Amino acid sequence: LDEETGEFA
Amino acid sequence: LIYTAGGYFRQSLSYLEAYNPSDGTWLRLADLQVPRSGLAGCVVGGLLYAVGGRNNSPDGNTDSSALDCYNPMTNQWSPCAPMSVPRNRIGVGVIDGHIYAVGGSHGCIHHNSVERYEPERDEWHLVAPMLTRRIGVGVAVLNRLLYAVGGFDGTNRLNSAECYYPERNEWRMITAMNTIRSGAGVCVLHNCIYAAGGYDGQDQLNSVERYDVATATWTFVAPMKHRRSALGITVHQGRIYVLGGYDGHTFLDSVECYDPDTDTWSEVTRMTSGRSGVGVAVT
Repeated sequence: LDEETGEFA
Repeated sequence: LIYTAGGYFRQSLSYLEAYNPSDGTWLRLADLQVPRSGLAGCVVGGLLYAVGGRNNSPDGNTDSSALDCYNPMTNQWSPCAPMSVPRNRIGVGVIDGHIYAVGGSHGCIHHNSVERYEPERDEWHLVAPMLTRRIGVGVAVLNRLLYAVGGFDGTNRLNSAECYYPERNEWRMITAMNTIRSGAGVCVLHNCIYAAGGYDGQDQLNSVERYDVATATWTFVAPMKHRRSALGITVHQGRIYVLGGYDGHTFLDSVECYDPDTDTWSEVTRMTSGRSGVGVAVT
């Protein structure tokens, strides 16, 4: 996860 | 109504939903034709625009250069001309009926470029770049000037802000915020630029600060109840509304509302489902 948006990187 | 388009929960989403602060109702409307998260939303000439983002799905992760327009009278999306480059985690502001697309990323590339869209010509044209590469950048317009606030340059998250002068087509740094913020909600309320929440490299934030142009000073106001980054933000009837986001563990459906006269945040509704990275605007 992207720590800012939650999206799978 | 407050329209929210796109977002992310497990994958990029197509949702278009409109909230009525009057009666508390959530309207479901026409799906985006392509899912997208990390986009921005605006309104020009009564038509709602979805700008940039990306489609993060089980079969790909495509950054979007797309511009798409929803007409509230037709309940239909229509494609417009695309930007010059894909911009995930874009910021946008509206000056003089023109759409400014700011920063964002394409793969590893973190843009400092900016471009301007002319709806009556359905064309984009590049304008002067920012002084800083910025994704997750917050953008607001005040006194016909465009502010780019916070964000992430690829290595560092930013408390810096800079100002764009359309008549001179040039960017000037201003006083930095007290707090480093990437993925904050940045709007203009009355005559201050507000920056709410965001992520400082270690924690999601609930603090909120506002910029006073005449004194060139940032001041904290009351904090939100729930820390959040990658939130949507808009102004409705002299109130600030923030929608969803991510707090490091959960995708928020919480919608908080700031009353400037009492300097107080209240929970006003929940989104139908938690999500981050929406685009939001009012019409």
